[PDB]
Amino acid sequence: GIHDTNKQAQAENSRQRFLKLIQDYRIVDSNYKEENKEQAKRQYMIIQPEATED
Amino acid sequence: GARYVRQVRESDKSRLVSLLIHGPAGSGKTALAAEIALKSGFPFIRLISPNELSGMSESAKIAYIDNTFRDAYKSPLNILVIDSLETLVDWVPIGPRFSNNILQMLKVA
Ligand SMILES: Nc1ncnc2c1ncn2[C@@H]1O[C@H](COP(=O)(O)OP(=O)(O)OP(=O)(O)O)[C@@H](O)[C@H]1O
Repeated sequence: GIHDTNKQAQAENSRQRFLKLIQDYRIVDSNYKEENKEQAKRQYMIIQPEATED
Repeated sequence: GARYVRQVRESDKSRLVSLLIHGPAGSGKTALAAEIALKSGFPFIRLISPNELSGMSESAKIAYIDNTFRDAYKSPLNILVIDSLETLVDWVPIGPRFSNNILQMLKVA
């Protein structure tokens, strides 16, 4: 699209939308990482099942 | 502390007295214990502290502790200081995990 303004506009719109998608992906990933930490803290912050074998 | 020291010195029936010294971390406990022990002025004074035990094996620990109690049964007036019990027994709250044998040895001693 280097030589046609309309083609360049189309390319830029695609770039914008793809960037937004990337942002959505990042947000989902971060939220999930933050949630996986809390469950991990939940499970072992307490007295535990009776001791293992050896 | 001085009162208790005199009480053990004099009495004929009370042949063993044990004390607990407890408080928040950093309050400065061992200093008090040591000062009492020094000023008491008995013939026979020993200390059990984690510092001496670094690097040894478990059997070694139980041997050492047994020795340190056995040797105190001469010399008819005696004083022992045990420092920081919980770290001697390997406490960590996550499990919790710790060494049961050492705990028993101390309990029976
Ligand atoms: N009034 C006091 N009585 C006892 N110790 C004191 C006093 N004032 C200052 N100290 C200082 O306290 C220190 C010894 O404290 P101690 O070793 O009992 O600390 P601690 O709380 O047992 O340590 P930790 O919690 O790490 O086991 C020395 O530096 C001593 O000079």
